[PDB]
Amino acid sequence: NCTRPNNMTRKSIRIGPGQAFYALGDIIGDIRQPHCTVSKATWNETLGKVVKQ
Amino acid sequence: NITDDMRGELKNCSFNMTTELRDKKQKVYSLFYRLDVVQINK
Amino acid sequence: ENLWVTVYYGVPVWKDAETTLFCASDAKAYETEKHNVWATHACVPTDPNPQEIHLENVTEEFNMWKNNMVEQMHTDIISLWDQSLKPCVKLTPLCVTLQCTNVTNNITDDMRGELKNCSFNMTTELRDKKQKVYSLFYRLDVVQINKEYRLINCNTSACTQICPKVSFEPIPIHYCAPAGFAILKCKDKKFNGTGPCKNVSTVQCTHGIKPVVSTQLLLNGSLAEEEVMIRSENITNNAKNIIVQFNTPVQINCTRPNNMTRKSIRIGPGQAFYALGDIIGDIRQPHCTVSKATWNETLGKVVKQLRKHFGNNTIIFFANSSGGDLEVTTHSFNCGGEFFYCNTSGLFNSTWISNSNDSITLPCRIKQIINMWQRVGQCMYAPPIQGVIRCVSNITGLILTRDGGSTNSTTETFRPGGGDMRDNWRSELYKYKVVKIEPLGVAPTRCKRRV
Ligand SMILES: *[C@@H]1O[C@H](CO)[C@@H](O[C@@H]2O[C@H](CO)[C@@H](O[C@@H]3O[C@H](CO[C@H]4O[C@H](CO)[C@@H](O)[C@H](O)[C@@H]4O)[C@@H](O)[C@H](O[C@H]4O[C@H](CO)[C@@H](O)[C@H](O)[C@@H]4O[C@H]4O[C@H](CO)[C@@H](O)[C@H](O)[C@@H]4O)[C@@H]3O)[C@H](O)[C@H]2NC(C)=O)[C@H](O)[C@H]1NC(C)=O
Ligand SMILES: *[C@@H]1O[C@H](CO)[C@@H](O[C@@H]2O[C@H](CO)[C@@H](O[C@@H]3O[C@H](CO[C@H]4O[C@H](CO)[C@@H](O)[C@H](O)[C@@H]4O)[C@@H](O)[C@H](O[C@H]4O[C@H](CO)[C@@H](O)[C@H](O)[C@@H]4O)[C@@H]3O)[C@H](O)[C@H]2NC(C)=O)[C@H](O)[C@H]1NC(C)=O
Ligand SMILES: *[C@@H]1O[C@H](CO)[C@@H](O[C@@H]2O[C@H](CO)[C@@H](O[C@@H]3O[C@H](CO[C@H]4O[C@H](CO)[C@@H](O)[C@H](O)[C@@H]4O)[C@@H](O)[C@H](O[C@H]4O[C@H](CO)[C@@H](O)[C@H](O)[C@@H]4O)[C@@H]3O)[C@H](O)[C@H]2NC(C)=O)[C@H](O)[C@H]1NC(C)=O
Ligand SMILES: *[C@@H]1O[C@H](CO)[C@@H](O[C@@H]2O[C@H](CO)[C@@H](O[C@@H]3O[C@H](CO[C@H]4O[C@H](CO)[C@@H](O)[C@H](O)[C@@H]4O)[C@@H](O)[C@H](O[C@H]4O[C@H](CO)[C@@H](O)[C@H](O)[C@@H]4O)[C@@H]3O)[C@H](O)[C@H]2NC(C)=O)[C@H](O)[C@H]1NC(C)=O
Ligand SMILES: *[C@@H]1O[C@H](CO)[C@@H](O[C@@H]2O[C@H](CO)[C@@H](O[C@@H]3O[C@H](CO)[C@@H](O)[C@H](O)[C@@H]3O)[C@H](O)[C@H]2NC(C)=O)[C@H](O)[C@H]1NC(C)=O
Ligand SMILES: *[C@@H]1O[C@H](CO)[C@@H](O[C@@H]2O[C@H](CO)[C@@H](O[C@@H]3O[C@H](CO)[C@@H](O)[C@H](O)[C@@H]3O)[C@H](O)[C@H]2NC(C)=O)[C@H](O)[C@H]1NC(C)=O
Ligand SMILES: *[C@@H]1O[C@H](CO)[C@@H](O[C@@H]2O[C@H](CO)[C@@H](O[C@@H]3O[C@H](CO)[C@@H](O)[C@H](O)[C@@H]3O)[C@H](O)[C@H]2NC(C)=O)[C@H](O)[C@H]1NC(C)=O
Ligand SMILES: *[C@@H]1O[C@H](CO)[C@@H](O[C@@H]2O[C@H](CO)[C@@H](O)[C@H](O)[C@H]2NC(C)=O)[C@H](O)[C@H]1NC(C)=O
Ligand SMILES: *[C@@H]1O[C@H](CO)[C@@H](O[C@@H]2O[C@H](CO)[C@@H](O)[C@H](O)[C@H]2NC(C)=O)[C@H](O)[C@H]1NC(C)=O
Ligand SMILES: *[C@@H]1O[C@H](CO)[C@@H](O[C@@H]2O[C@H](CO)[C@@H](O)[C@H](O)[C@H]2NC(C)=O)[C@H](O)[C@H]1NC(C)=O
Ligand SMILES: *[C@@H]1O[C@H](CO)[C@@H](O[C@@H]2O[C@H](CO)[C@@H](O)[C@H](O)[C@H]2NC(C)=O)[C@H](O)[C@H]1NC(C)=O
Ligand SMILES: *[C@@H]1O[C@H](CO)[C@@H](O[C@@H]2O[C@H](CO)[C@@H](O)[C@H](O)[C@H]2NC(C)=O)[C@H](O)[C@H]1NC(C)=O
Ligand SMILES: *[C@@H]1O[C@H](CO)[C@@H](O[C@@H]2O[C@H](CO)[C@@H](O)[C@H](O)[C@H]2NC(C)=O)[C@H](O)[C@H]1NC(C)=O
Ligand SMILES: *[C@@H]1O[C@H](CO)[C@@H](O[C@@H]2O[C@H](CO)[C@@H](O)[C@H](O)[C@H]2NC(C)=O)[C@H](O)[C@H]1NC(C)=O
Ligand SMILES: *[C@@H]1O[C@H](CO)[C@@H](O[C@@H]2O[C@H](CO)[C@@H](O)[C@H](O)[C@H]2NC(C)=O)[C@H](O)[C@H]1NC(C)=O
Ligand SMILES: *[C@@H]1O[C@H](CO)[C@@H](O[C@@H]2O[C@H](CO)[C@@H](O)[C@H](O)[C@H]2NC(C)=O)[C@H](O)[C@H]1NC(C)=O
Ligand SMILES: *[C@@H]1O[C@H](CO)[C@@H](O)[C@H](O)[C@H]1NC(C)=O
Repeated sequence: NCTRPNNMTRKSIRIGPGQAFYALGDIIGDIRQPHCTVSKATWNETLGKVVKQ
Repeated sequence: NITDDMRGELKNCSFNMTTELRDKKQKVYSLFYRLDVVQINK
Repeated sequence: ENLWVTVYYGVPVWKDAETTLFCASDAKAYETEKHNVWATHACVPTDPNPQEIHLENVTEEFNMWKNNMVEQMHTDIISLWDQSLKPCVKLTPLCVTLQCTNVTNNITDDMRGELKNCSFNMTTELRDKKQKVYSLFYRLDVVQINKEYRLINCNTSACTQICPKVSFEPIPIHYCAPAGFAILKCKDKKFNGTGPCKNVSTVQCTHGIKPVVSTQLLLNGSLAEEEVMIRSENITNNAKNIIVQFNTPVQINCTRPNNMTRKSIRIGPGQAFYALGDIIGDIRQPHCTVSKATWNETLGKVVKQLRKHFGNNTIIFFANSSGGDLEVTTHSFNCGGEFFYCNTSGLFNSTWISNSNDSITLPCRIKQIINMWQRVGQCMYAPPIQGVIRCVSNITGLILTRDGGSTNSTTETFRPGGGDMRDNWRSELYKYKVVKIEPLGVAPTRCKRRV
């Protein structure tokens, strides 16, 4: 399970005729590190099987 | 309101940019990830 | 008796099908050397003596509203225009602030505020130098930013200037079928676009079709042979457009009387922008003219043909367009390279109840920034044409729309319509269909193979 918890806002900036650049406008709330999570037991079992092979 | 692990990861960068009119410039700002920018020499 | 299967290869059998036709043009275009898009990118020489074979005993079902020929022609013309515009100049630097004043030097009251004298700074062949230049812009091609103006397209896309060496004038185009396919043609005089045809032929190529781009009025097209023809996918559905084909043409004379000067401005290395320099003489409204009596007779014939579907006693109203943008609300066309949009309110302003050179005059406006095919983001800039412009064309048909009517059934009102060019192509391809040959047949005989 991977997540970016920061609530991000997309801002359009017109840089030319019909040319728009989509930037990060603001962060709503606190800023936290995006992270992934995996079960320890499942990963340990999978690694054990890999080692056995 | 950042955490200690996310310190310096995001940067608030202001710059002048072109507009739909070739003779006009707009001062804008954005947020850039630390990995996407490099110091030239603030 | 004893009968056995027998195989025949090359039997005259066919099925309805879709394929990719090719296009042919006469050698005359190759002799112009004006680089017509069709003759340059798509088409090949036309056969001096095209083959038409009349199919005796054959009765074939036609439907002009489900003909892939129209879709292929629409795609082809759009692609060819884009291809011709690819190598042309892109007017990105033209998107700058404009300081615009009026042009009041001998103008008429009707043309007040239509033209603007705009000064601006522009790039030169040297990247580090700027030149202060001026031009004349039509009121429709500019919009006020806040005396400060900008081109209408600057917030959508950059316009591509039409190369003056390229010609978009409509030359006849023939559509021809490849191997394994045939083009069937209905020669019935009173064919309404759908149903059986008893006088059928097969043709290598279609007749010369001129891809004329116009709205509210079909120009320089084919005429009906006996009477005015009304065609609609479903006449009782007011949401379906009605294509009207005339049996006699109506002459229309359109003119821009203003004597215009073309000025070249060097905006980059090898990049030239063609602007309107000055107007020589007085400024008058461009206009079109049609004979009142001829138009009245044509409208009477159209009403007579419509009463066959909407009643002998129903009152018929011809009113102007309801709403939309300039292309749909006006008769739009190209005259000598300039893009005209004419007010047709004087043409559809009539009442019919079922019971001399006044020369109806239609005021017209001109545009230089053109959005074709109802697209967005691919605007095109038309450079001005030097001198005085006059063109004469034939109205051969109409595109109409019927109002809901509220189901009262007492009256019916018709308004000019258009926009979708597919109807324009249908006005010419209604009599053609494409079929795929099935050359294998199996039949019983007394012939038995040897053992
Ligand atoms: C429905 O159908 C009708 C008839 O088919 C059609 O009207 C025709 O329109 C075309 C184009 O608008 C007309 O062709 C133009 O005619 C003008 C007038 O010149 C007359 O006199 C000369 C004298 O020799 C004749 O050769 C000529 O045939 C005319 O009788 C010409 O000046 C045009 O040529 C110039 O423009 C061409 C296109 O740009 C160039 O290829 C050509 O070399 C000429 O260049 C001139 O203009 C350039 C700028 O464009 C400039 O740079 C050059 O230096 C030069 O000044 C062109 O041949 C034709 O005459 C009309 N026919 C009739 C009977 O009216 C309708 O337009 C059509 N309706 C629709 C909606 O399509
Ligand atoms: C990245 O960097 C940019 C630029 O540095 C930051 O953008 C600035 O954000 C601040 C804070 O939001 C802005 O300052 C605030 O603007 C509010 C909006 O008011 C506008 O209109 C008034 C009236 O005309 C102007 O005076 C004002 O300048 C603004 O144009 C003001 O309401 C704020 O003041 C009031 O409210 C605060 C909060 O309640 C009070 O403390 C004050 O006393 C006062 O009552 C304040 O001035 C600033 O204008 C923004 N600049 C730009 C260029 O947009 C981003 O926030 C930053 N992002 C991150 C994530 O760091
Ligand atoms: C759209 O807008 C542009 C710019 O505003 C207009 O261009 C201007 O047109 C006016 C009128 O033609 C120009 O002014 C006239 O210029 C004539 C040319 O002389 C040139 O050389 C002399 C000598 O070096 C310079 O002094 C002068 O500035 C020019 O560079 C002059 O001869 C005119 O004055 C003389 O003649 C008139 C008429 O006979 C007399 O009344 C005077 O008293 C004097 O004897 C006059 O100065 C102007 O220079 C143009 N500007 C530019 C930038 O080109 C367009 O005309 C306008 N178009 C429309 C349709 O509105
Ligand atoms: C060419 O164009 C015409 C005009 O659009 C079409 O004629 C329409 O055909 C539709 C479909 O048959 C008609 O709608 C149906 O009408 C039936 C008759 O009811 C009449 O009276 C009621 C009174 O309340 C009106 O509401 C109704 O509009 C009719 O005037 C109804 O019984 C139908 O209802 C059933 O079907 C609908 C649609 O599936 C369901 O939603 C209902 O719940 C119900 O099961 C239906 O409303 C329409 O009235 C016709 N209009 C006219 C002007 O005649 C042609 O069909 C078309 N031809 C082709 C080949 O496409
Ligand atoms: C966007 O563009 C503007 C205009 O080019 C930039 O502002 C300009 O910044 C320069 C450098 O800071 C200023 O010149 C300096 O001025 C100071 C006095 O404040 C002087 O001591 C220095 O010697 C130098 O001359 C200039 O005046 C200023 N112009 C303005 C504000 O109109 C702006 O910095 C640009 N933005 C970004 C994000 O780069
Ligand atoms: C083409 O570019 C030139 C140069 O950029 C433009 O001229 C410049 O116009 C600005 C705005 O009018 C001038 O600045 C202003 O000057 C006045 C005094 O006249 C002052 O009161 C204002 O506060 C402001 O500073 C600038 O001086 C001027 N530069 C010149 C003439 O060299 C010109 O307007 C541009 N043309 C078009 C059609 O946009
Ligand atoms: C559509 O058709 C109607 C009816 O023909 C046009 O309205 C009519 O226009 C004529 C000519 O302008 C009017 O006659 C004028 O009457 C005034 C006042 O009596 C008189 O001073 C003039 O000398 C001229 O005789 C007529 O009254 C008027 N009728 C109505 C009911 O409005 C209408 O202009 C047409 N629309 C278009 C776009 O052609
Ligand atoms: C991310 O931020 C946006 C904007 O602040 C949030 O959108 C708001 O959602 C609430 C309901 O949760 C509404 O009442 C507000 O009107 C919304 N504001 C807008 C759309 O401007 C969004 O909910 C936030 N997402 C998370 C996961 O926190
Ligand atoms: C990854 O996310 C899923 C949900 O998308 C988590 O599944 C939930 O697990 C908890 C605890 O076992 C249950 O109570 C929920 O009913 C589950 N929801 C589901 C399956 O939709 C899963 O545990 C997460 N894995 C992690 C965080 O490692
Ligand atoms: C702005 O961000 C930069 C980059 O993270 C900060 O530079 C670091 O600051 C910390 C805290 O003082 C020092 O320990 C580091 O040595 C600095 N350099 C690096 C590469 O991390 C800077 O301090 C920040 N300034 C402010 C005012 O927030
Ligand atoms: C310059 O042109 C504009 C656009 O036509 C004029 O603006 C109009 O002027 C008339 C006459 O005074 C007014 O009745 C209108 O209300 C104005 N606006 C519009 C949208 O038409 C302007 O007057 C012209 N100025 C000069 C000096 O010629
Ligand atoms: C507009 O229609 C008229 C009348 O049909 C055309 O003039 C005729 O053109 C044919 C061409 O073969 C000549 O044979 C006739 O002699 C011409 N006159 C008449 C009275 O028929 C005219 O060419 C058409 N114009 C366009 C642009 O198609
Ligand atoms: C074109 O003509 C065909 C017949 O040649 C019309 O189709 C018939 O329409 C009537 C109703 O008006 C039906 O009762 C018949 O069953 C239809 N027969 C066939 C073979 O289609 C068609 O409606 C006409 N289209 C028009 C006038 O737009
Ligand atoms: C449009 O304007 C140009 C330029 O003023 C006119 O060209 C002139 O034509 C006359 C003959 O009519 C010549 O004597 C001049 O030498 C020409 N001047 C040039 C070419 O600069 C042209 O005649 C005008 N056209 C109309 C229809 O009025
Ligand atoms: C459209 O223009 C043509 C000429 O290009 C006009 O035809 C002329 O008509 C007048 C009056 O009937 C005749 O005297 C001329 O001999 C005709 N010239 C031709 C046919 O070359 C036609 O009348 C115009 N139609 C309008 C203005 O509605
Ligand atoms: C086309 O011409 C007609 C009549 O010549 C114009 O009709 C006028 O439209 C205005 C604007 O809606 C109405 O207030 C008037 O009632 C109409 N006057 C007449 C004479 O009927 C019409 O405006 C023109 N079309 C456009 C869009 O300019
Ligand atoms: C149609 O005519 C009416 C009345 O003259 C006018 O208000 C309307 O603007 C006209 N529509 C178009 C598209 O010209």
